[PDB]
Amino acid sequence: PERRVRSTLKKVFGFDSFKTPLQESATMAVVKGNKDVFVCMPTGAGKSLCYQLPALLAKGITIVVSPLIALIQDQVDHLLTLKVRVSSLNSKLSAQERKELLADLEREKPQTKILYITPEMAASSSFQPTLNSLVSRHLLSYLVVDEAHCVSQWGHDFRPDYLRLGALRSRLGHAPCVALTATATPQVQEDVFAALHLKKPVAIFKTPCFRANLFYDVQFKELISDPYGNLKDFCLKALGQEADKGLSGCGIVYCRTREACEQLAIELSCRGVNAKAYHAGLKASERTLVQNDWMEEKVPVIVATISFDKANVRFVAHWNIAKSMAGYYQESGRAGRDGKPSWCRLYYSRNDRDQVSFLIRKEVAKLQEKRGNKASDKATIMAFDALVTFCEELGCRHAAIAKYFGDALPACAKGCDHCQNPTAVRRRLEALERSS
Amino acid sequence: QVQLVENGGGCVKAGGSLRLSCAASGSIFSINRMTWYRQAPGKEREWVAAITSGGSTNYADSVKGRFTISRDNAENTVYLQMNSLKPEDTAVYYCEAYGTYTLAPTGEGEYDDYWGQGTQVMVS
Ligand SMILES: [Zn+2]
Repeated sequence: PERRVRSTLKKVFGFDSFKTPLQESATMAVVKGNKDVFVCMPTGAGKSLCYQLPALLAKGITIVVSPLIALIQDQVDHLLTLKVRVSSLNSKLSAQERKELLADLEREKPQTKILYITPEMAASSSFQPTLNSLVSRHLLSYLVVDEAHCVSQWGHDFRPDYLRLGALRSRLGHAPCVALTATATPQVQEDVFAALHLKKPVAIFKTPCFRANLFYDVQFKELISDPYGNLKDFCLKALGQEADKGLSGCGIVYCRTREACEQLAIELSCRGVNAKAYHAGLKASERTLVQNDWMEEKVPVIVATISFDKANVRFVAHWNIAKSMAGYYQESGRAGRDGKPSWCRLYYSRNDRDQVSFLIRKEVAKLQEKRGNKASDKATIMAFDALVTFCEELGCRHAAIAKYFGDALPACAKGCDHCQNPTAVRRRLEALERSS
Repeated sequence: QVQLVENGGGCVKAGGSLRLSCAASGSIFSINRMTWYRQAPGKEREWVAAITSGGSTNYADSVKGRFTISRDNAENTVYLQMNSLKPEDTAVYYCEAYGTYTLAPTGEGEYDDYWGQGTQVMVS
């Protein structure tokens, strides 16, 4: 019940209570073990526990499948510092160590109770008698597939062995399966469900990408008479809410063209708000110095350029639209990590959208020349189309983000451009259409 | 859960037409495919119509000419209109609603498939 999981959360993990109620529900669903569970949570949300704590409670050994050996080793070390009885059979062991591990596995009451195996070694010929003994023994209790998204062709990563993991799942049917992905799209979710032969009832536990204390709004650089003036007003307002409070935290401003990023930083500085370019081309010493002066409060706002974190971020303002809605959502995610309300601005532009679309098309053409990962190119084009629709579309911005990422529609009573002032959005899109 | 309800079942003479309705209640993010199954007395279930995402329609070579399937995703409703009905199609009709994906503002969801109770059609 609840008491057992709570005890585990404190004795072996150290946490007093679950970070979020959603993962509490997910972990209890896995513990019940009635049906296959698909948990999609961001990194640092504790998704690991959703397969780790149930395994700590599982009657028998849990087989975890991860793409790379290095990730398996990192998880093994994290489990070992907690003194948990974890093992790995990836052939990483020498001869004697492999013999000992096989001897513990083959005998009853296996000492290993969570085994990290790359799919190759699970489907390797030599390991088949061991797996047959495991199933016949009924030792396997959970069949976790970490980074399950690698099975889906439309995902950013592809794993050919995760396809045969579906047949593996078809074997050892008596045990449930837990599929985990850092981020999930409904199409990717469908691919995961189909390829892994999971049971038809699947418990999907997905974090709502919606964030109450985030304000989402979009403006069209053609409509606004002076874009830098709007950027300055936004920066001032977000940075300083009241005279007594004074400037707080720091802002972020993404931009694709570095030549434009330096210009934006210098223009902001000249207007009155200091900014530091932090463009990737800059030398390592200078980039470190900038990242530092931003961590301290000396620098008000930092221009991310291609690449970026701080506890409080007053605002994010994309001078240019992002390549993919996943990228834009991640970039805006660091907005307002603190409780206080923040803001997220997208200065969507037809010319910039055309430029980045052409760049995406050229990249897809190069990929096709490679003759591989065609589904990846299709997914990238689909994501860019989704982002441009998001900027164009009339309606609740949070709702469109939820539609793309597939989580439920959010009830943002406050903190959305459309909901609060639909007439303003109507007028703005009418002006944009007239301009175009 | 999702409550599928059939409607429009009627007894039409040979040559006439009648429409069937299949509305999916509950909160559904999307549906993979709604398929109208036809089952007669003393016979194996036979597949009649299928509507998938994007409006793709799959029929039976013989049954294709008579029936037409049309779905609305926003409404979550699929209509199977029967034209030039024949005395052979005297079977009960069901919906499959294969691959139903449901979710809540919290985050909990399900991906099970749900079946409608059924609608009857008799032909002179
Ligand atoms: Zn809204």
